[PDB]
Amino acid sequence: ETLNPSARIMTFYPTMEEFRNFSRYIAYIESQGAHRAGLAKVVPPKEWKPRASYDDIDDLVIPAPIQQLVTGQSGLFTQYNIQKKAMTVREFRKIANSDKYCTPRYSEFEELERKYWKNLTFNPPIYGADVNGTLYEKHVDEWNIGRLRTILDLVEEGVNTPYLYFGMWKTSFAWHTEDMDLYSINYLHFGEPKSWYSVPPEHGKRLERLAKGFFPGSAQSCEAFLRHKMTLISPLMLKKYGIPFDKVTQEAGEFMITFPYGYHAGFNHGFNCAESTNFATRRWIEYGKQAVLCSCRMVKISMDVFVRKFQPERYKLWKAGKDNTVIDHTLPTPEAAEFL
Ligand SMILES: [Cl-]
Ligand SMILES: [Zn+2]
Ligand SMILES: [Zn+2]
Repeated sequence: ETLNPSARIMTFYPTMEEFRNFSRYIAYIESQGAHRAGLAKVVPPKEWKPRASYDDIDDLVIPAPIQQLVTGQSGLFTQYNIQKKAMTVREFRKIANSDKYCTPRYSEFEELERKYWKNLTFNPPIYGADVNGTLYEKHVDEWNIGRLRTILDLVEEGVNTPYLYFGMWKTSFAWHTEDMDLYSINYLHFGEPKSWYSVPPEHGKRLERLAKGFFPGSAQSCEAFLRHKMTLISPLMLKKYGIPFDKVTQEAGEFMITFPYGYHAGFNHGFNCAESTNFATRRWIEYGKQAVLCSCRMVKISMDVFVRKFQPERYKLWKAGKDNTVIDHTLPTPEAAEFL
């Protein structure tokens, strides 16, 4: 496709008028080829804020903080989670900003990225991950992660509910695509940046083949082992084996969109808070039908409801096992037609 052939991460700056319709805007960014990178950044208008202040969240409970223990060498690592007892944002912030766990001194991102890949196996940090909740005020109607109102609402597992992530320096998310190969939206509420790596959906099978070659025991035990979210592969290792990828830094007040079958990984620069959920478009339905799921082991959605409503003509063929549709990763969502 002639739209974003380079498959690079695109950044969008919608106006207040453009921003109001979430689904229409996702269709627009696809028309521009954003989905080819597997990840896109959306900077909201300056006037828009999801909450007036974050000064009242000190006693918010993180029910399951996880100590992230990383094992490995030469750019290949396995991350093990150790669940710790519940803690408040106040206690978490104290640990995150402490001498033991704070961000190192650095000039450029390249320097901090080097410190991360050099030290990720030392001094395990605590990630205040998967907190059920939202930091959005009730009246916020634009890009409200708690209520995006996409076709995924036809489901109601709990993949439509928002989650909070309290990060600290060196906390990481391993290589993975979304459950059922869905889209995701991530908003960084406040704090230090979050760095991301992405592999374009058209090259995802190459990452999987690499990952299978490196962890053959894990591959034998589960076809979809990358869904366990424990595998960390450095950009140098990707470059060495010709896996195309891109990187981007998300700063406080910016949105990241992940696209169906877009593999992503990354880390937190320091104390911060992000809000995340999954969503869908008509384009996702085929990805949902073809997704390879964790067999050992997990989030599974019955596609029946989506095929009946959006592909009635293919329902009989698909239930009989005769729907041999091949996904073209470069094609935009049908809703994008108005922009094409
Ligand atoms: Cl705070
Ligand atoms: Zn994700
Ligand atoms: Zn598994």
